[PDB]
Amino acid sequence: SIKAMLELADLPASGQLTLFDGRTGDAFERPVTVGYMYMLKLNHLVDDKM
DNA sequence: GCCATTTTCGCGGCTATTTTTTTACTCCCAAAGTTCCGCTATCAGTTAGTAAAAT
Repeated sequence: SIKAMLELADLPASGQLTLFDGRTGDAFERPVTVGYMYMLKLNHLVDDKM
């Protein structure tokens, strides 16, 4: 189902794209797993801990 | 009087960061020591005035 969803959106079925180094413009030698993750900001902030 | 069994005694990791708790209830009086306001009186400091000196 995930691969079918990727194919519908015109994206690689492996979920890996070709990325380039922004510092040099050179392509990384291998495809990189790029996607979207739900990330959280936990209540452990360096402001309250320093 | 030694061999085993029951009874105490003391122990169980280190750094951080958030936050109080809460039942239970005699009264009166006389005698004594202490405090709080007001006044006095003295001393020391401050300030105003005037003469002494210097420009």
